[PDB]
Amino acid sequence: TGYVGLKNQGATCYMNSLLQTLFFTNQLRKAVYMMPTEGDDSSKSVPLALQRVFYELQHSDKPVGTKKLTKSFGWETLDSFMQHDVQELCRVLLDNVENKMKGTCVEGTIPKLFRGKMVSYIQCKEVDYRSDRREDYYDIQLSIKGKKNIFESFVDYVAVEQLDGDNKYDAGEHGLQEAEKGVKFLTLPPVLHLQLMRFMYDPQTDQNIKINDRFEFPEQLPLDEFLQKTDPKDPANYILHAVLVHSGDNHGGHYVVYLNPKGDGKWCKFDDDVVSRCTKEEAIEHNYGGHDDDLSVRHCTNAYMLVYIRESKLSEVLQAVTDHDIPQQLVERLQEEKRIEAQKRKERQEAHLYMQVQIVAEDQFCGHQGNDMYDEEKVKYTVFKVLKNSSLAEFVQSLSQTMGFPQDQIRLWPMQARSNGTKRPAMLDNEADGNKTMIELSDNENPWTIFLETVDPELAASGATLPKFDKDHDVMLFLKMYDPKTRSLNYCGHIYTPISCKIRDLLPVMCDRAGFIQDTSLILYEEVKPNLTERIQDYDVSLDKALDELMDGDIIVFQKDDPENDNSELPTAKEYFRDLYHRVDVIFCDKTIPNDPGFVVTLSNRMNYFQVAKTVAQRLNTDPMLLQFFKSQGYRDGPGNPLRHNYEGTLRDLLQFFKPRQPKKLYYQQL
Repeated sequence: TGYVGLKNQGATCYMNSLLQTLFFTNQLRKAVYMMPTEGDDSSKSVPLALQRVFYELQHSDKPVGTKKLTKSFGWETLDSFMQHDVQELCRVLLDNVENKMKGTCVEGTIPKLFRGKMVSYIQCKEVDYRSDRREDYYDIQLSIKGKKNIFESFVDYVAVEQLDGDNKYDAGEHGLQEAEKGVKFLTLPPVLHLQLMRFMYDPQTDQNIKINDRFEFPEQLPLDEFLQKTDPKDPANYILHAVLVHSGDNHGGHYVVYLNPKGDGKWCKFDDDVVSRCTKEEAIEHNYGGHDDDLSVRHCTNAYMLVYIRESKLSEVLQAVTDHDIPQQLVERLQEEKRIEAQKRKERQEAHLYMQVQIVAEDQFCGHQGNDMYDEEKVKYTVFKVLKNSSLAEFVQSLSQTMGFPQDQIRLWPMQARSNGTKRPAMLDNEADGNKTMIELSDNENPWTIFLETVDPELAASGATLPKFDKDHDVMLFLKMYDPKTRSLNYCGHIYTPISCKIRDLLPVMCDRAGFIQDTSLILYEEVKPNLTERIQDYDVSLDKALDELMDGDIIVFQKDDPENDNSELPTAKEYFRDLYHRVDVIFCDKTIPNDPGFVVTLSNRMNYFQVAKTVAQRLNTDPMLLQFFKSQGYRDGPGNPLRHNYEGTLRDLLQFFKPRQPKKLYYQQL
């Protein structure tokens, strides 16, 4: 189209429609370029922000962005726009530029184009005391309700008011005299910003409604019959320039603008990033209004602001803007702003197409007391920066030197989370998926966690190569030894074993692992998932029969079969996993106390309101009845509605809002 558009409106609203209107106000644009803002802030200067947008709108072929602009004047809030409107934003920018041009060569450019002279008068009936109050104006507000065209609404604006019915002019010494209060014009500015009162408020309630009445406006607007005195050789004939339009309603809509940029009759629809040619009827007669289907919504389209230019001052306002009209100080600065921005994006494109893989060693598995191999928050990984679509062989090659281990004495066991929420080491061969990308091997997982099996250096130096693993008939299992006396879990490494191998044949290995005698009576459990720890019934059966759904990364927890186990808190390993599942440290902070540190209490997830309150009251040396707990929401972090004392559910239900990653915390208060 030649003219470039502005990037998509994101509750920007009318700002774009207004920017284009000001941008194609050529005489204004030239003054914008001639502003000393080479020493201002790069992200807090409104005039430079405009100079950026105007420059891009003139040279760029890509949809011009307005990020920088919204940050410069605190309207970056996603709702702080309908609080104001076009006439206000236009006053914000222009009075910010006018303020920033006082002293420059283009001093007072804004009043020359937009400012006109207006006189409000008050003439008494009996006495002859007038009130010639003279004011300037940049924007003219017009009435819509009951109006058919501009010619009517303009008369309504200059209509003579009467003051009767207990409403009388406070003359002072003459008391309350009945007078008039109409408005008259002295001069009409070259550029007329006429906002239309279509968003009148609705009392009551609430609070603003849009008037879709059919209001007309001409392409040629003679206004020489509205001044105090006519002016020959300079009639007030105005030509339509900009038509700002809205589709929808007050509480939600879409903004576009029909512009006549060189004022030649060639109109263009500036719908955001899509600039297109359009007819004159499509820009004028189609924007009068009339349709009022609340159901239909978009589209019920009509204009809310118009811009006219004086026919005599038409050639000067829409003056040709050459590229030489922009100071090199301004140019070179914006060029470097983008050179830094373009370089940054290149880095961010490299922030993409990259995945980091976390390597965990088996030394982390040692000493773990929770479920599974390791505690997610306590584990220390070895992170690597990997190409997203790098081959599997390239990763292994890079891992060999960075770890100081041979490329043959290591095996990579990927960590895949199972269906029942247990992240266990999966299997993946080196030569099988060698020519495959990492992002498809991880299956769109980033970051990716992989367990690294390394040969024990105590044997490697002596001479020991890492054994071969047959994916078809071999399975890798992990072992854990439980000591009831200490009530703790002791890690016993892992072992490769045939699938057809009986549990019985694996028993001498377990005894030697934990430092026991051969033919020692043991009790074996399978750690399936937390709080589930099924016991192996028969020992003289294969691995495929004993463990349900036999896979690589399965855990077998064993313990010494001894009558002394009964003489302890946690006899079996199954009971141990029940505590770890039921026990939970709850933080109880007082509601009335600001920033209360609180106190932790060890409870069970199967405690009802009674058992919970009884324990907390015991912790606080008081009667439970004097405690009022509150239903919580972790994310909102604020105590919701108070908790009744006849609550049937348990503590588990009250903590469903809290992720396991977060410390549980309930709120209370004293009665």
